[PDB]
Amino acid sequence: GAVNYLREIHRRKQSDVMRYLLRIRVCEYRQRGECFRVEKPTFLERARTLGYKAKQGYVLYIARVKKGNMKRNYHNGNTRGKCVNAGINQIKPSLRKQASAEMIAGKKCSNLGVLNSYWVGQDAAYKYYEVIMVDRDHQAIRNDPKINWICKGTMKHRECRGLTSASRKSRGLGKGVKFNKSKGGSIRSCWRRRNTLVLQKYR
Amino acid sequence: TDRVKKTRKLRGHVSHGYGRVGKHRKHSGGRGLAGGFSHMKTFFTRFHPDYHGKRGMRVYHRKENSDYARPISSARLWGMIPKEQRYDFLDNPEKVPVIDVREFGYHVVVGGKLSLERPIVVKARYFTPSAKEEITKVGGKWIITY
Amino acid sequence: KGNHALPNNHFRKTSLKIRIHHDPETKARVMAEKKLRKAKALFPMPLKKLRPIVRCPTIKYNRNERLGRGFTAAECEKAGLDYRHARRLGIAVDLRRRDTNQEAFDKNVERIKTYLGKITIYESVKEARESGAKPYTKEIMPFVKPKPVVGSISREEVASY
Amino acid sequence: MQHSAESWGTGRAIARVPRVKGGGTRRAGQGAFANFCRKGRMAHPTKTHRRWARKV
Amino acid sequence: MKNAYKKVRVRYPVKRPDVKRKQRGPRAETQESRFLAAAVADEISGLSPLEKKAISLLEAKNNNKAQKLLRKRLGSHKRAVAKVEKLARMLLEK
RNA sequence: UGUCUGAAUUGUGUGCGGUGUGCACGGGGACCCCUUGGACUUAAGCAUAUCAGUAAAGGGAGGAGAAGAAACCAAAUGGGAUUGCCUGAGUAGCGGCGAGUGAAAUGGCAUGAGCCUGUGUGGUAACUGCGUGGCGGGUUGUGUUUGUGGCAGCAGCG
RNA sequence: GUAGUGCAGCGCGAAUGCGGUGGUGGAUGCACCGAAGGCUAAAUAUGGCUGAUGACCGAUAGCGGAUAAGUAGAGUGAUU
RNA sequence: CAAGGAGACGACGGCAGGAUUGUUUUCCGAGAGGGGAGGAUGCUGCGGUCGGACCCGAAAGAUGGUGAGCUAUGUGUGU
Repeated sequence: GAVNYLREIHRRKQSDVMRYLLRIRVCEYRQRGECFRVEKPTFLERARTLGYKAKQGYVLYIARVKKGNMKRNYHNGNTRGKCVNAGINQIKPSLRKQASAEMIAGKKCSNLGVLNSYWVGQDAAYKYYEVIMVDRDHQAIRNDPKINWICKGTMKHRECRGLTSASRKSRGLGKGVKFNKSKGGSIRSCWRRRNTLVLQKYR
Repeated sequence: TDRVKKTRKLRGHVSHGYGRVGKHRKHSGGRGLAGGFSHMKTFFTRFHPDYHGKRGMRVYHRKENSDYARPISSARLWGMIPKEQRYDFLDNPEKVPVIDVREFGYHVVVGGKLSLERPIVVKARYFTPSAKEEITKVGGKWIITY
Repeated sequence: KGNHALPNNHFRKTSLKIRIHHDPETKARVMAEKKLRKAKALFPMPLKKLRPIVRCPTIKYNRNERLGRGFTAAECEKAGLDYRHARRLGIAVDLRRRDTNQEAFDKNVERIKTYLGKITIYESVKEARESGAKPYTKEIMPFVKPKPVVGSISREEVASY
Repeated sequence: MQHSAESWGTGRAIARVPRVKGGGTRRAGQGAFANFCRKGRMAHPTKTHRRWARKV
Repeated sequence: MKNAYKKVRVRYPVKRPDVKRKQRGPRAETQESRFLAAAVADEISGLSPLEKKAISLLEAKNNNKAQKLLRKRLGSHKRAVAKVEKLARMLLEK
C-alpha cells in the first residue's frame, strides 16, 4: 500500500535523504518564534496513525523546548535545610520534554483541545515537536461519533492532568507485579488506601 | 462485679500510685526499643537473646501454595471416616474401607498404630517409613495418588 | 520492662486515617432495593448471566471446582450456536481462556444445553406479562460441591483398588 | 482551639498558661486551650470510633 | 516442591482435545508486499554512516572488529550479530 | 426588574470564514488528577535513615474523579479487564540488619460489559460545515438517517 | 523489590516466519503473551445543602456566636 | 468566697476470673535432609508498646505572607 512505502522511508532517520530534509526544514523553524502554525503535516503517515484527519476543525502547531536539566533558584545555593537536600545542579525533571511542549501550545490556543504530538527535529539548544489540536466548538466536530468524545466536560485541558500519550507515559501504570505501586489508579491513590485503617461496627 | 477500676479507689491519694520520689514523667529511658546495645542490653540478654543478628539464606518471594504438604497420623485414619458410614463398617467386619486423605485436605501420612486389626487401603502423596510398616502390619496396603 | 512479646504497633504517622460505617443494617437494605429495581427494569431477562464451571489452579486447591468467567467459542459452537448469538441469550463468553481438557469441555457443553431448555422466547413485553413471567435477581444454576464418601471393597485387596 | 494563643513565659508575676493575643476587648490576655481555662478544650476529647456494640 | 515428593510423583491423565490456536506474529500471506517496500527503500535512501564504517571492516576481513563496534553502538549482543549477517549478504548480491 | 462597580473587557489570545460570527479569562477547591516540595519530631547525642513524597505553594476537572478489556498471573487436571472489603500478614523482604519500615498472588464476597480506528468504490466522493436546484472543505483521502411511540421509574403540589 | 521496582536528563539507537516476559548476573530448552493510537456504566471517596434520627450539651456547658456576632472594639498593615 | 479543673478512649499481644461448645495440633533443621502427638470464640479487670496519651510549661527549626506614616542612605522639586 501507499502507507507501507512512506513508513519504511521515515524510519531511516539519518540516512542521506532524511539528513538533507532535516537540515533544510529545521532552518525554517529557527526563523519563526516559540510556537507557530503549519498547514500540512511534516510526516504525513505518522500524523494519521496518531489521529489526524483532513477535515474542518483540525489544526497543527509547532513548538520548541529548551533541552537540559531542570532549574532550582536559591540565591547562592542556600536551601535552608539538611545536607541530603542541598543538591542544585544534576536534578532531572519528572515529566518528559514532549509533554512540556504540549503545555506551551495548549495555553496559546485556550479554545482548542490537544490530541497528540510527535518529534520533528532538533538543534544544539532546542527540540521541536508537532502538536495536533481540535476545535471543540465547531459543528463538524460535534456531529460525528469518531471524535465526538472530546467535546464533553471531563475532556478539557487533557495535557495539564496527565491524560495524553506523552504525559501518560510517566505515571507508572501497567500490568502485573512490576506495577504494584499504582493499584487503584495512580501513585497517590495507592498511598491513601494503604494509609487508612478500616474497622467494622462489631469488631 | 469483676473489679470496677483502679482509678475509682485512688481518688484522694496524692500521686495516683506512681510514687512521690520517682515520679510519672514522659518517656524516661527513650521511645520504643532504644538502648538495645547500651543501657537495655540486660533486657535482651534475660528475655530475648536471639533477637538481633542475621542468620540464614534469604529467599526473595517464597511460594507457599506450591509447598503445601499438610500431614496426618496413621493413628487416626478411622475417625476420619464420616459419621454416617462409620457404623456400616464396624458392623460388617468383612468389608474394607478405601480412604483417600487427599479428599479431606491432607497430603502426607506419618505416625502410629492403626486403631483396629482390620485391613484398609490408603492413598496419598508420600508415606513415611513408619507409616508403611503399620499399614502393612494389619494386612492393608498403601498407594501413591495425584 | 517485664517478659512480653515485642510489640509492633504502627501509629507513628500523623497522616493516618480511620474509617467506620456506623449503621450497616440500613446500608444493606438500601442496596437490596437498588437490586430489585434493576431487575424489573430489565423485566423479562434475569439480570444475571450463565457462567461456566472451572478448576482452581495450584496443588493446594487442585481438587475443587468453582464458577468461572465465561464460555469459549468452541464450547458455544459445539452446543449449536455462534458466540455473537450466545451473548444475546444471556450467556457470558470469554475469548481469553484456552481449551486443554476433554472431560471439562464436556461438562460445560451440557450446562449450556440445560440452560437453553429453560428459556422462552416472545415478541414483546406485553406477552411475557400476560403469561406469568416474573423478574429474577438470583444466579442461574449455582454450583455446589458434594460431600466426601468412602469407597468399599471386600478382601480383594491385592489387585490394588 | 480557634485562637493563635501563646504563653507569655515567666518573669511577669502571672501563671504560665497560653493567652489570647490582641487589645481593645475583655477577651485580650485571658487563658486559652487548657482544660482548666474558661472556653478551653477537654483534656481527653470524646471520639466517634469508640466501641458502641458488643458481640454475643 | 520437596525433592522426595518429586520422585514418587503421579499426575492426572487429561485427554487433551483438538482445536486450533492463535496466529502470533507477522502473517505468511503478506511477505510479497513487505519484501517489496523494503527493496524500494534501500534504493531511494543511501546508507547511514555507521553502516558505511562497518562494511569497510567486513571489507578487509575483520569480522571481529566489526562485531565489537556494532555491539557498542547498538546496546545489545543478539542484535549486533543479526546486523552483520545482513551486511554480509548485501556484499554477495552487490 | 435590578443604580454605580467588580474577570470588568470599546481588552488580550485564538478557531471558522474572508469582515462576519464563535470560544477562553473570574468565583469555589472537602473529596479527585498533574507539578513542586519542608522542618519540628523518633533514633534517649547525630550526619544515612525516620517524620514523608506528608504539610504549605501552584496548575486543571466533576457529581464524583482517576483506572480499565493482558507484549498478565503462574507452574495445576490451571486461572482470565478495572475498582472496593475480609483472609494471606506485621508475613516474604528492605534497614548505621539499628530505631524502624513493609507488599502481592491464590482462596472468600460485592458489582459485573465491552467496543472504535490509521490500507472502504473506480461502470465516475458513494462524504459533509454554511445557505435556499448553490458556496466552502476534500483525492497529501471525506464516508454523521430517524422517537409529539412505547416501556420502566423518581420527585413535587392540592 | 533485594545486582532497575518504577521514572527522567544527555548521548547512542532496532527487528519482520519477527518481538516481549517467567522475584540473583549470564547461556540455552520449554511455557505464556503482542507494547510504543482512542473511548468505556456499576460496586469506592467526600466541606456544604435538604430530610430523618440520638443512653449527646443545657447559658463559665454546647459552635467564637440561644439577642441589631465575624457584631462592638483593637492594629499602618497582613491580621485580631 | 462561688463555679469550672487532671490515668477516660483506639489498635495488638499476655495472664486471672467468668460464658458457650469441644472428633484439638503443618513438626525439627540455614539448608540438603529427616518426620505422629486441649483448644476455639466472645465478656470484665490489670501489667506492656505506639497513638496530643495523667494535666499545665521552654530557648529554637521550617512553609507561606505584611511594613521605610518612626528611623537610615541616594535622588526630583520647594522653603
